[PDB]
Amino acid sequence: NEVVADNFDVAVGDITIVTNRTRYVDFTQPFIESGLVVVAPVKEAKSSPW
Amino acid sequence: NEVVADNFDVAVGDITIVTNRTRYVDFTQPFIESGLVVVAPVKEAKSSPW
Ligand SMILES: *[C@@H]1O[C@H](CO)[C@@H](O[C@@H]2O[C@H](CO)[C@@H](O)[C@H](O)[C@H]2NC(C)=O)[C@H](O)[C@H]1NC(C)=O
Ligand SMILES: *[C@@H]1O[C@H](CO)[C@@H](O[C@@H]2O[C@H](CO)[C@@H](O)[C@H](O)[C@H]2NC(C)=O)[C@H](O)[C@H]1NC(C)=O
Repeated sequence: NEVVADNFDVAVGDITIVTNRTRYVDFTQPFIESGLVVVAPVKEAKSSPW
Repeated sequence: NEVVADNFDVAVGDITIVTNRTRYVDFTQPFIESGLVVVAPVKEAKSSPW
């Protein structure tokens, strides 16, 4: 939202292509690929005596 | 592609917002929600004395 309001002519970094982000600025092609994954602690597979 | 090359001023239909399509044209707000699902045959688990 600063790039739209002319404060920074280009934001370089971890900026991730979302749909309303592509409306207001105009990205390049992606230079790395990312997706949301879920990390969670590893645990046992067995339940109760039930 | 026939809106970028200005043969049509507006494509009204079932056009789905993808992150190239938001890049080359402008969309409205999403008036209906959609997502890719996987349809498949149901489980027909039999039950008989056979
Ligand atoms: C998608 O991104 C746009 C761009 O920032 C968001 O629109 C802005 O929303 C803030 C809310 O405080 C306000 O400054 C304005 O309504 C918008 N800024 C503009 C037009 O410069 C929009 O809210 C985002 N969508 C969602 C669902 O969060
Ligand atoms: C991304 O979307 C665009 C639009 O369909 C495609 O990129 C180019 O778009 C121009 C329109 O001005 C066409 O003339 C080019 O032929 C398109 N490039 C190619 C290689 O066909 C592009 O097809 C889309 N990206 C992907 C991966 O399909």
